[PDB]
Amino acid sequence: PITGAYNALFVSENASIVRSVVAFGLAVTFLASGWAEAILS
Amino acid sequence: PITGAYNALFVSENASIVRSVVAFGLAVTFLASGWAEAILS
Amino acid sequence: LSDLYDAFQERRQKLGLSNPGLVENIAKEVQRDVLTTNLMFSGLRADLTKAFSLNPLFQVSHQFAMGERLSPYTFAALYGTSKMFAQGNIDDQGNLSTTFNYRWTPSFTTKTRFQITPGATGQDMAQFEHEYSGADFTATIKALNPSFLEGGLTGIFVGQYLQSITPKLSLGLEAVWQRAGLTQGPDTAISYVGRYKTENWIASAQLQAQGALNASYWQRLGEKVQAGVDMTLSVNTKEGITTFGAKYDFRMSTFRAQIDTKGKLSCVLEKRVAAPVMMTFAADVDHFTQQAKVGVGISIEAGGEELQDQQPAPNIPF
Amino acid sequence: LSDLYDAFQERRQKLGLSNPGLVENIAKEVQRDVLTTNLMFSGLRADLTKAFSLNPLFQVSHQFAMGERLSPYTFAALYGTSKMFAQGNIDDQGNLSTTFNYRWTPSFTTKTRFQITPGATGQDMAQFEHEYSGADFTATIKALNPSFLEGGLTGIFVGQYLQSITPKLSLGLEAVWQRAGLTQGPDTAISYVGRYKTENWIASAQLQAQGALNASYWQRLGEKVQAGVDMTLSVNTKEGITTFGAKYDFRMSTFRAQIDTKGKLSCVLEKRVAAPVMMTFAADVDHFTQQAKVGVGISIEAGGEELQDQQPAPNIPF
Amino acid sequence: PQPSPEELRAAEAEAASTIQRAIATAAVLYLAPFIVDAVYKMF
Amino acid sequence: PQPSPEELRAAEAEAASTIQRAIATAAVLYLAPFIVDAVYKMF
Amino acid sequence: RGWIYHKYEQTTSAVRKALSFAGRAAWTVSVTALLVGVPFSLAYGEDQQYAAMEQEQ
Amino acid sequence: RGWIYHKYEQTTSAVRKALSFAGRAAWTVSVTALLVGVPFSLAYGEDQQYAAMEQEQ
Amino acid sequence: LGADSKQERISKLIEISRVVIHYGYLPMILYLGYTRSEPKPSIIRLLSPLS
Amino acid sequence: LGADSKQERISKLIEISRVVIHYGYLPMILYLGYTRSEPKPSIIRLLSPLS
Ligand SMILES: C[C@@H]1CC[C@@]2(OC1)O[C@H]1C[C@H]3[C@@H]4CC=C5C[C@@H](OCCC(CO)CO)CC[C@]5(C)[C@H]4CC[C@]3(C)[C@H]1[C@@H]2C
Ligand SMILES: C[C@@H]1CC[C@@]2(OC1)O[C@H]1C[C@H]3[C@@H]4CC=C5C[C@@H](OCCC(CO)CO)CC[C@]5(C)[C@H]4CC[C@]3(C)[C@H]1[C@@H]2C
Ligand SMILES: C[C@@H]1CC[C@@]2(OC1)O[C@H]1C[C@H]3[C@@H]4CC=C5C[C@@H](OCCC(CO)CO)CC[C@]5(C)[C@H]4CC[C@]3(C)[C@H]1[C@@H]2C
Ligand SMILES: C[C@@H]1CC[C@@]2(OC1)O[C@H]1C[C@H]3[C@@H]4CC=C5C[C@@H](OCCC(CO)CO)CC[C@]5(C)[C@H]4CC[C@]3(C)[C@H]1[C@@H]2C
Ligand SMILES: C[C@@H]1CC[C@@]2(OC1)O[C@H]1C[C@H]3[C@@H]4CC=C5C[C@@H](OCCC(CO)CO)CC[C@]5(C)[C@H]4CC[C@]3(C)[C@H]1[C@@H]2C
Ligand SMILES: C[C@@H]1CC[C@@]2(OC1)O[C@H]1C[C@H]3[C@@H]4CC=C5C[C@@H](OCCC(CO)CO)CC[C@]5(C)[C@H]4CC[C@]3(C)[C@H]1[C@@H]2C
Ligand SMILES: C[C@@H]1CC[C@@]2(OC1)O[C@H]1C[C@H]3[C@@H]4CC=C5C[C@@H](OCCC(CO)CO)CC[C@]5(C)[C@H]4CC[C@]3(C)[C@H]1[C@@H]2C
Repeated sequence: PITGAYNALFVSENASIVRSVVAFGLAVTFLASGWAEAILS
Repeated sequence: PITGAYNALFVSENASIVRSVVAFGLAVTFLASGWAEAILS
Repeated sequence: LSDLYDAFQERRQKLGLSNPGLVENIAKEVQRDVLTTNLMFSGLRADLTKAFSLNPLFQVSHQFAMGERLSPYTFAALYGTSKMFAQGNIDDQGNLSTTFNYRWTPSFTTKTRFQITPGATGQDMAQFEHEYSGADFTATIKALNPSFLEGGLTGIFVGQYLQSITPKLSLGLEAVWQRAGLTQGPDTAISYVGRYKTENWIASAQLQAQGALNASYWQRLGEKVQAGVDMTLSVNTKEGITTFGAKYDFRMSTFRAQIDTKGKLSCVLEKRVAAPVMMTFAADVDHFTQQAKVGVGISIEAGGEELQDQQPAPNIPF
Repeated sequence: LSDLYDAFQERRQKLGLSNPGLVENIAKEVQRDVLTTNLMFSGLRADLTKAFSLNPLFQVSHQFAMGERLSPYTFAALYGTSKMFAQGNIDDQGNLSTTFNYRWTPSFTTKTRFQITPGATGQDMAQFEHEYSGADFTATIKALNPSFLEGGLTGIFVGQYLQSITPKLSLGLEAVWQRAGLTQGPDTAISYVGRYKTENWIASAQLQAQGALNASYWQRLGEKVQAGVDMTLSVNTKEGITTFGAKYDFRMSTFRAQIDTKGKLSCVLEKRVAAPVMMTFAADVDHFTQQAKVGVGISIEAGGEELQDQQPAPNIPF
Repeated sequence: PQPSPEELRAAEAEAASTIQRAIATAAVLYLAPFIVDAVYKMF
Repeated sequence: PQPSPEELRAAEAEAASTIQRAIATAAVLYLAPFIVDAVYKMF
Repeated sequence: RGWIYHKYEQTTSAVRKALSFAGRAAWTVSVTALLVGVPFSLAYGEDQQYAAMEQEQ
Repeated sequence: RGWIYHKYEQTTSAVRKALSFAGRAAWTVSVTALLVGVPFSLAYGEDQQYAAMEQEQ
Repeated sequence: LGADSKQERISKLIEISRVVIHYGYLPMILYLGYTRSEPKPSIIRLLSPLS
Repeated sequence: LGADSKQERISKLIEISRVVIHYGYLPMILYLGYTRSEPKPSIIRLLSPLS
């Protein structure tokens, strides 16, 4: 199970894409949820 | 006359030495004469 | 006939649309205001600017620089007016970049740019841009190195369109046509763009038909703080990079910091050390190689209070 | 017999001589206080220092750096006492530099230094120094990598002597003996030094018997300004370089600038941006190549007011 | 290698069609706000 | 090439003499302030 | 005997790699806090002084 | 004719070298005044503010 | 296009225009500024960096 | 020198000493500080950068 999440994230032809897409999803939810404002502002 | 001062200062085997010795003589007289203090202080 | 146009134009305006701006500005808030990409540099830089008038705008600028791909010296002068803007700058090596924008109509403006390298070296580019700004859309066509001397059209032609769909949503299109060599066949690319803009946040996406996708999100985190995210996917191998950054506006300084998936950390601090003097510190750090690039720059503005009586010419076509 | 020694020692002291200090400090005022040579660096640097006590002196330091020939990380710790000073620092690559100074007598002190590189890489140096400071002279002998296992002495032996001739004039001598390989013959060099020191100015010269000559002049230009000149002649081709520089002492900052005959301009600005934080900006400009190297560094001192009650241990043998 | 004369016709035709469908796309976008507004009227 | 056994003796002898004249120089310097003071007494 | 030496080899290699990663992680965290926290703290600190001169009015 | 062209060649080459030197000299002078005058003016200017707070006592 | 000779002509026009832009464009901007700015600066001040 | 064997011995002593200095010198300085500094800091504070 977790091996299918790790391999596709660090040792696959498309692994570079997945990291950037995941970082985008986390960064937007960080900002839009208000957690960024409560910490950075 | 001046050719003997220019050649020995820029186009001779020892030309590098003469420039440094001249710069030292000018810099020390600049400081010791009080002209440096009247300008830099 | 006007009978249809009258009902069409009236119904058009009833929806409260507004001009969505240029396609190239669809991500300005993230890529230019928040991210450091356009401010990063290395080495030493000093800009000396003298302003001679504000209306018409006329100023002279001297840049001294010593750094990576920074020309030792660059002279620049610009003249601006409510209907026109002329700007020119030349390097110590004779590289001349020029700009000439003129407003034929308050809605139609022509932008011409020339890059003239030394005669033997390089290649010279001529760019003619025609921008039309309507009540709710913008249309643009760029012709770069157009040529018809070989008996057929040649060069790069870019068509741009951005349309307001709702007061917040704008959708757009980009089309390119290329035929540098008549012997070679034309090559054409189409890119789709769109943007959703609200008061506190802006979302944008650019999708190249070839596979690349660039999405950005900007959000204001209070009065003095704003942050943004920029994702770029390239599939021409597959490569993707996401940059997250924030910008802080203080009373005398602006601090920008960003981190990206490739482990590069960079920050830019601009601080008003004096009324005419602005200091800039830029630092880029690559965590995989542990290498840092430091840039220190200064900007000075001679004109000061002498010309404050004048106020800047309105809507100069920069 | 003491009969001669008593008259000799009494007559010796009647001339009002004083200790001239170490031979290596004969040009400290120019080469270390005024010139930037020892402060120049490039890239980013940050030093984090925690002081745990002042008597005995004990502090821990962490340096982070990203730049030309700057090790990414360096841990350091030092312990000092009126009779001893132990200091050690290790790079992220395992390069260990150590110092251990001990005062056998208030006039006699032993300095031992070790540089231990990774085992396969580099070479390890062991330096044993013995300094004697008399009423009017200093004698020093350094043995670097001494070896007798091949059946004969080997290594580098440096003898140093500096003698006060008058209350202002000091003259000295330096002698070197080298025999790295027993098969190779010993090589020996002798260098003569001297210094004339007054209240407002200091003149120094070092003359290698091989032909090199280094002269320096330092002068105080008022309470806050001091300047100096450093001339180096090498005749091993013939090469000579003269460096002129000045140092300004402000209440919160120190500015150093120097120019030299090779067209290199450099300046170092150290500014106390906060009570524990000191900023350093260093910039080197080569006018013949128009290339600049920028260094930005920070120093932070955690201990602050907690330990001010203690006062530093006297005459720690740094 | 260089393209043959009949390969250029194929390339020029495909390029022209893409530019025609680009202008067709702009025509739909220009009319698009009238359609989206109609959807909101139904809701 | 490597030095012969008699070339090492020559090198070792010259090196020893230089170190002996270095110590001789320090001896003169150590006594030097007594001489310079004597000169000032004459003036 | 050799079984312990193999475990010693497995542990020695793995721990050296563990410390190398752990050490590298501490450096990147430290360098980031310095490069971001230093300019921010100076700019933010100065802003507070200007805010003080406004509150005193 | 050719005598004027030779003088034109001698002048064109020499003037181009003259401007190159003159331009290079202005740059080195300007860069030096900037690199030295900017940090000095900021440090010296700050020192004057501290001096002001002392004179006000 | 009609005459190949003409194609060289047009080619010469671009090289003529290229030189005029390279040498005359910045003087043109400076001329526009100096003669139309309000007020009119001094000829030396016109290119002075900070005086 | 008397026995070549002894020369290897001395050689082994230097390599023994070299390792002890490489690993033990910095812990020695830290031990001297922690146990003799006045006052005595905390074990974590002993290597803390700025706390
Ligand atoms: C397709 C790819 C998968 C990842 C992703 O697109 C790309 O999918 C999107 C789903 C989004 C979330 C949906 C709903 C909300 C609720 C909203 O409202 C809460 C109220 C707030 C006060 O304003 C706090 O109370 C907060 C934000 C959040 C969590 C979105 C965050 C961004 C997310 C994760 C987007 C992310 C970029
Ligand atoms: C051998 C090489 C040739 C160059 C040089 O050595 C190397 O030769 C030395 C000669 C020195 C000068 C001799 C006499 C004085 C008078 C003194 O007193 C004035 C009073 C003052 C108030 O204090 C002003 O009124 C000022 C200094 C000056 C000019 C010397 C300057 C340095 C000089 C130039 C030295 C220089 C370095
Ligand atoms: C060409 C491609 C088409 C997609 C795209 O360009 C590329 O074009 C935009 C369409 C946008 C969405 C449209 C509408 C809404 C409703 C809004 O509602 C919040 C509350 C609100 C009431 O609805 C307040 O009253 C939440 C966000 C969302 C889903 C947008 C997200 C960003 C999107 C996906 C943008 C995306 C970049
Ligand atoms: C091994 C080499 C020997 C030379 C040297 O080291 C190298 O050793 C020093 C000897 C110094 C000179 C000795 C004495 C004086 C008299 C003094 O008088 C001012 C007024 C005064 C009354 O005399 C006040 O009362 C002026 C300067 C001068 C000439 C010295 C200049 C610097 C010299 C040359 C130094 C030089 C570096
Ligand atoms: C061997 C190497 C060659 C370079 C050098 O030695 C080393 O040669 C020396 C010459 C020295 C100067 C000689 C005399 C004076 C006059 C004095 O002023 C007091 C006034 C007094 C006489 O004027 C009557 O009142 C100030 C000092 C100064 C300028 C000396 C400075 C140091 C100098 C430049 C030394 C320089 C470092
Ligand atoms: C964990 C690692 C080490 C520590 C660190 O993270 C990484 O933690 C951060 C805390 C920062 C300090 C917080 C507050 C200020 C006050 C400001 O203003 C004072 C004005 C003065 C006027 O006299 C008194 O009012 C000056 C700077 C200073 C001391 C910061 C310096 C940098 C520090 C040490 C940062 C450093 C990067
Ligand atoms: C010829 C070339 C261009 C110009 C130049 O030489 C080369 O000439 C120098 C003059 C310098 C300025 C002199 C005085 C100050 C005041 C100081 O303090 C103000 C504090 C503020 C608080 O609000 C008002 O009190 C700030 C800096 C500034 C403006 C200097 C900037 C750099 C300048 C422009 C230097 C520059 C390098």
